[PDB]
Amino acid sequence: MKRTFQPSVLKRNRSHGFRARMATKNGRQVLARRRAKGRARLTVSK
Amino acid sequence: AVVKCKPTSPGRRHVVKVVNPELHKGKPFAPLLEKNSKSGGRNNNGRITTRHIGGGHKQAYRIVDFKRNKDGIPAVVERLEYDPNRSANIALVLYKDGERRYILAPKGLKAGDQIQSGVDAAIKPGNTLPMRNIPVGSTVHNVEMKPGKGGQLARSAGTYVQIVARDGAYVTLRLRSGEMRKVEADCRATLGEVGNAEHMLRVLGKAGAARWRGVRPTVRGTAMNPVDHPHGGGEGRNFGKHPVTPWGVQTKGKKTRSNKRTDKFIVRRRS
Amino acid sequence: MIREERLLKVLRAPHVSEKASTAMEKSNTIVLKVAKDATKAEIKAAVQKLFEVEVEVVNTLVVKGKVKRHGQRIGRRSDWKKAYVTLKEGQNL
RNA sequence: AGGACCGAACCGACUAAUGUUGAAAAAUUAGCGGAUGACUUGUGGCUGGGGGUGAAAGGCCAAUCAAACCGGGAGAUAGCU
RNA sequence: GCUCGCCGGAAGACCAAGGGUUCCUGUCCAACGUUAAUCGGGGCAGGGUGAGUCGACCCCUAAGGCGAGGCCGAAAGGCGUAGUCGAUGGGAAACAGGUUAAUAUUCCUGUACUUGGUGUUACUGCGAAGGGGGGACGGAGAAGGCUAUGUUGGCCGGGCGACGGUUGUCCCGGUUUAAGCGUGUAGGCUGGUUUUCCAGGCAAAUCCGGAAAAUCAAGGCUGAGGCGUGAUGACGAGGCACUACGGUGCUGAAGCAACAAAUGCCCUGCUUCCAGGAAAAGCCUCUAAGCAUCAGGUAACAUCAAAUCGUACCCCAAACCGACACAGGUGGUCAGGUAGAGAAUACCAAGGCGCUUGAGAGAACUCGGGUGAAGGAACUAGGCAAAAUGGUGCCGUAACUUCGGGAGAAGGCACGCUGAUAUGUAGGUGAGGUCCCUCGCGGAUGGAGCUGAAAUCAGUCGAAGAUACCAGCUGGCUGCAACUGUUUAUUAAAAACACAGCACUGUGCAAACACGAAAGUGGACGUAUACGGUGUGACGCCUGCCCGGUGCCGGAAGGUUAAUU
Ligand SMILES: [Mg+2]
Ligand SMILES: [Mg+2]
Ligand SMILES: [Mg+2]
Ligand SMILES: [Mg+2]
Ligand SMILES: [Mg+2]
Ligand SMILES: [Mg+2]
Ligand SMILES: [Mg+2]
Ligand SMILES: [Mg+2]
Ligand SMILES: [Mg+2]
Ligand SMILES: [Mg+2]
Ligand SMILES: [Mg+2]
Ligand SMILES: [Mg+2]
Ligand SMILES: [Mg+2]
Ligand SMILES: [Mg+2]
Ligand SMILES: [Mg+2]
Ligand SMILES: [Mg+2]
Ligand SMILES: [Mg+2]
Ligand SMILES: [Mg+2]
Ligand SMILES: [Mg+2]
Ligand SMILES: [Mg+2]
Ligand SMILES: [Mg+2]
Ligand SMILES: [Mg+2]
Ligand SMILES: [Mg+2]
Ligand SMILES: [Mg+2]
Ligand SMILES: [Mg+2]
Ligand SMILES: [Mg+2]
Ligand SMILES: [Mg+2]
Ligand SMILES: [Mg+2]
Ligand SMILES: [Mg+2]
Ligand SMILES: [Mg+2]
Ligand SMILES: [Mg+2]
Ligand SMILES: [Mg+2]
Ligand SMILES: [Mg+2]
Ligand SMILES: [Mg+2]
Ligand SMILES: [Mg+2]
Ligand SMILES: [Mg+2]
Ligand SMILES: [Mg+2]
Ligand SMILES: [Mg+2]
Ligand SMILES: [Mg+2]
Ligand SMILES: [Mg+2]
Ligand SMILES: [Mg+2]
Ligand SMILES: [Mg+2]
Ligand SMILES: [Mg+2]
Ligand SMILES: [Mg+2]
Ligand SMILES: [Mg+2]
Ligand SMILES: [Mg+2]
Ligand SMILES: [Mg+2]
Ligand SMILES: [Mg+2]
Ligand SMILES: [Mg+2]
Ligand SMILES: [Mg+2]
Ligand SMILES: [Mg+2]
Ligand SMILES: [Mg+2]
Ligand SMILES: [Mg+2]
Ligand SMILES: [Mg+2]
Repeated sequence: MKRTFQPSVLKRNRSHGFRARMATKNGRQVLARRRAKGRARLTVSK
Repeated sequence: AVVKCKPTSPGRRHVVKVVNPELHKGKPFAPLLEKNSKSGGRNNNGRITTRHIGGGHKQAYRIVDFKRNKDGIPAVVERLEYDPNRSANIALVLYKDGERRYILAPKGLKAGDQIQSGVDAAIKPGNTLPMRNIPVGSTVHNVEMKPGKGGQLARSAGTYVQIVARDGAYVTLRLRSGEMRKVEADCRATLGEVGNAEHMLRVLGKAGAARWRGVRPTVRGTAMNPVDHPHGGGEGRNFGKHPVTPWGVQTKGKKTRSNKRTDKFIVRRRS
Repeated sequence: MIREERLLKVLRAPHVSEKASTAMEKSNTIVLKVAKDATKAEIKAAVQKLFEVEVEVVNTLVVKGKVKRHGQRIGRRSDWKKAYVTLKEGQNL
């Protein structure tokens, strides 16, 4: 059947991309948390 | 002309249409057109704020001269047209200086008839005058509430307003609802009624017809669970409560008008 | 006009393969490895200057580097640019 | 002409058998309903949790819903095992 | 390699989305592959994606987003103006043939096209952030004209048949050619031209709109296809030379017609209906400020430029989404033959496959199927399941009905092949030839050739002629719900929800109401023949009594009564 994940690069980057996170202070807190934890991959972008 | 369809299918059995062969059959006047994309009853928050609105046919907006301020120049009716945005028909008119406009079509107006607006126009349908110059007891439509603002009353198909009394700066009007309202005498109005008075005689016939007009289905409150409506619940069909809106306000008789600013212009409520 | 230093940096290596040899013997085309940011005009000017031959047209493509493994480690080779440079039929660089 | 008719694609899901450590965390096979419409489908967009949306089943909101998920208050409290 | 089997509106082909080297070549078989493996989408190494014309980028906007100032908000922020983004839509230009192990509309050959810059020559009113035109738009239906494509014939090359016959009214194969450029055709739309005047187009306008004459009565815009050319070229069945047996190389016949024909093209057309059917730019054209023997523009001609990014491969799937090499899911395009109404279905073509454990045996029992004496629902909660019906034409068809229906009611008859009517009919298409004119892609006539149903009469085979596949069971009484729809994704599809219709009630517009500390937004660019809420639920005949209780509506004499004082 049709499962819940249907990949779409445009929708993925618009929803969770670097510029989408940087656009609000809550997204910037997401990025700050992930930098503090030391994530190699900050967002989905690459 | 009210023509009812033959019952060649159950969806057609009860259909009663309104047909006007006098109405233009080609495209509308293009330079007076604008887009009006649909809302679904959603506001700028994206939330549904009016229920049961959605879909329907695509419509173009026709700019309609509700102000009728081109004063002095005679105009002639070119053709009567269908407007999807309102219940009344509209008339494309040509002024003697080559300017074309859309106006609301009064009853009786046909191609070739002469209209005029202004203080010095005559007493005949389609002519706009200040209500100061319109005799007491005339039938009018497209009435202004403030001088210069544009017609706001008696606009739908078949409606009119009566000038009951003129006294000083104000005129007393009897509205279609039966309310007696005062308006400034400088406010303009058009002689005659709004045409297409047969609009109320139509019968849609089927659910799809209401869907074509952008009206989504209504679910009764008594048909749902108590979490999502005050009427909800019941083992079987139960009510046991005073009817309310979905937000709890009594919905059979409770008055909701609350406007002290405009109370001084209501001579008598519709009752 | 492209400076001489730039032109000296744009050309990297003459690409070697069977297809490149065949291009040389059939269409008088040499194939080169160039700078990732080198444009067609920069490559044309650099070939005409540094190799002293007449070019009419240059064809470029970017190659993707391959993912590999080195003792279970995930690595990747770099992208690079390859140039198909056609010479005006009398040069044999 | 038609929310007309029979019937493929397409959309759905009425019966039965199989399967039930499945080929499948909802399918297969034989039949079944709609099939120019209140139809169906691609792409993108908006509505956010006592909130949404709901032709209304407390349905659905990422295999989760009489109050999603993730982190925190947090070693909640547990006269109970 | 030879046979056999399977798909062939797919199990072939080509793409988008998604993936990202899975592509090709050499090599290796530890692990991976549900077995072995010399094989692999596995390991390792190397190679492989070539663009002015395809796409992105770019220009333009939709929904929507962001948003200088601004409005609003304890703060964080919210909304929004000018703007600026945002395709799933509008905007310039390339085709055929060849070629690699792997790319090709990108390389090569042949033949084309577009936009823009610079220059030179010749003529000249050029000029926008402003005006106008255009771009520019729905559903259904009908007809004609075409092509894609196919079939047959002519032509050309080859054949004379493993077993009776096969020099013919025989067998096999081929018989292809583009964009561009000229022609402007079937057909579609529109009356032209030249003057004078004007309350309109935020000012000006020579443009658009309006008005009045004169003049001719045909001019203009669009347009599939064909024809010519492109092409003395390319491709070509087959032959002949090597073969390193993978194929390379050379040559090269015919390359015509008729009929049939799309759901594709003319056609964004035409007819018709209501539910009345994007935007903005490119584009064409008006002028304002301003330049004015200059710039600018028109035409021609030469010359330069057209960057950058993608391009391999899979793509109804072993490479995407489902933990798997998973009977699941996944948008668009292409569309041969025989039969058939058909994109159903059966067998085939092109093409692609035999599904990554096999070998035996031929117990019970399970699963999927076939047949069955006599009986025929006796089974069972229940005809569950199965059996049955099933096509076309024609005859015929009841109660009841809202006059449409019911109805494919029910029921029945005919149906293959051969000959004749008729060496091939009705119909369709249509060459020659004759003639007419404003000479053409004209017109009138004329009919060779090609194609071609259906019916009647007579014969004839079989148990059986709608012979396979495919393909309604029918009727009688009654409950509920008017009907088509909708629903518990994953045990409920219903009598439940919705529905057209009906009633009550609120709402006078800065509407009621809803979302929001607010600003605002929706309702609505609507205005009581409108909008919101509530109940009922097509239609027909109807809808009785009670205002004590609770709610709402109205009233304001009297009692009681807050802050405050
Ligand atoms: Mg409503
Ligand atoms: Mg209703
Ligand atoms: Mg319920
Ligand atoms: Mg409640
Ligand atoms: Mg009860
Ligand atoms: Mg009771
Ligand atoms: Mg090139
Ligand atoms: Mg490239
Ligand atoms: Mg139907
Ligand atoms: Mg469903
Ligand atoms: Mg099935
Ligand atoms: Mg049906
Ligand atoms: Mg059907
Ligand atoms: Mg769920
Ligand atoms: Mg709770
Ligand atoms: Mg605590
Ligand atoms: Mg604990
Ligand atoms: Mg205890
Ligand atoms: Mg790999
Ligand atoms: Mg391979
Ligand atoms: Mg071994
Ligand atoms: Mg093994
Ligand atoms: Mg491999
Ligand atoms: Mg915007
Ligand atoms: Mg904003
Ligand atoms: Mg600001
Ligand atoms: Mg933009
Ligand atoms: Mg696009
Ligand atoms: Mg390939
Ligand atoms: Mg043809
Ligand atoms: Mg069709
Ligand atoms: Mg490719
Ligand atoms: Mg397998
Ligand atoms: Mg699978
Ligand atoms: Mg599908
Ligand atoms: Mg089939
Ligand atoms: Mg057996
Ligand atoms: Mg059995
Ligand atoms: Mg049997
Ligand atoms: Mg028996
Ligand atoms: Mg028997
Ligand atoms: Mg019997
Ligand atoms: Mg019994
Ligand atoms: Mg019994
Ligand atoms: Mg049954
Ligand atoms: Mg059966
Ligand atoms: Mg016969
Ligand atoms: Mg009973
Ligand atoms: Mg029903
Ligand atoms: Mg139904
Ligand atoms: Mg269920
Ligand atoms: Mg079910
Ligand atoms: Mg408002
Ligand atoms: Mg009811």
